Amino acid sequence: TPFERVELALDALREGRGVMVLDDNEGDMIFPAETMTVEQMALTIRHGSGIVCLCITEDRRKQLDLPMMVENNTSAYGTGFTVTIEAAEGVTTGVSAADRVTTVRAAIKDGAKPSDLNRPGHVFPLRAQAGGVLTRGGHTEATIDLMTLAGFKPAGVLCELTNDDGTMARAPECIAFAGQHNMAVVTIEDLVAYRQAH
Amino acid sequence: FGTPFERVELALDALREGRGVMVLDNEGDMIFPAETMTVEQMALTIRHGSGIVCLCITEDRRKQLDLPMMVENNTSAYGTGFTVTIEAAEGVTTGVSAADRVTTVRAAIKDGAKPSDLNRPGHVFPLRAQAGGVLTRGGHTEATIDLMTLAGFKPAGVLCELTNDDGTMARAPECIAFAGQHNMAVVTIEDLVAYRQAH
Repeated sequence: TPFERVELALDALREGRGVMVLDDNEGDMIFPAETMTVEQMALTIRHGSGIVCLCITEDRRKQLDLPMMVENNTSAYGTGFTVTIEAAEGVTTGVSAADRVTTVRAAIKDGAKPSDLNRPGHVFPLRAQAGGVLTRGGHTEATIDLMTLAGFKPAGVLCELTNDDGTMARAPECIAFAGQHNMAVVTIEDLVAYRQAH
Repeated sequence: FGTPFERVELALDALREGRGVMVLDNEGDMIFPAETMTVEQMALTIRHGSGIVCLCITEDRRKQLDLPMMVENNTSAYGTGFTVTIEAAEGVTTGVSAADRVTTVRAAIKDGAKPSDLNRPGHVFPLRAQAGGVLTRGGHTEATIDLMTLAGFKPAGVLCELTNDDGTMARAPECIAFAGQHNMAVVTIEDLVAYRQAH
């Protein structure tokens, strides 16, 4: 059931596993920002678009002082990238799985201040829409709600799953793949239903 | 091994034959003529790259498209110089597929491209090359630009860092092994700097 699938995912997150979030033809591996490992970051760079985003809230955004990249968002989904980031220390080129994580941990770390970060960089922040999947049915909000439900900071890492031939992964592939990495599979509809109820 | 000048010219050939170049200075960047790059190639660079696939351009292509610099005060360790990211305003879907990235790229360079040809933000990341090239700034950005203009191309080229699968950045021997396995010409920014100084 929707509710079963949602709660089963919330578990996965707490056990520090990944979730494969789907909707409508693209699946996003996502992780708690707080728990994610280099090995996991490597995995997402290895099979992701390599465009690895850090979903955050408008308040974490204000806290770090990250302006929205564009004043007038014209992308097909109003995707909502802010200004990109690099950990102001602990990193080198900022591209290694090791470095991306480090950048990420600097962003979430309790009481992170803007000087903790360098702009631009190789981690790409996504501001979640206030209201979550009920305001906006996107992987961005989906990622945020799962984290806050799981009881985490409202910050989580995400990435599209890519076939090696370069095509975006379809559900059966996202599913095959989630299965092969102890990742809980869920859908934004499931999450919307779950939330509507509660 | 040969010479700086030999290596440089040998690369300029690779580019015209529509092959790739492995540019080193440590971190190696696969790069391609923006104009000639194929989805298969884009796939290859997403499959072994950081996945962060950039489109090096000139300040004039930047003005033409009306892309502001992402940050007003660049504080990155290398002043890397990203502008506002992009998506092809048509022909694409989610903009992430190798197919889609290319399409975004072709829209950007296409003769007489106007800003309305593009959507911001998106999944291709423009890099504005510093006026003066590798002689002003010794970066993969300018290295990419000079090679394209030397090869006789538009001053626009696609680039990406080579990543080991374990998630570590590729070192030279790897970049070399790899370039070798894809008919890619290997060159270094020093070689290019030397080449330019002469001419």
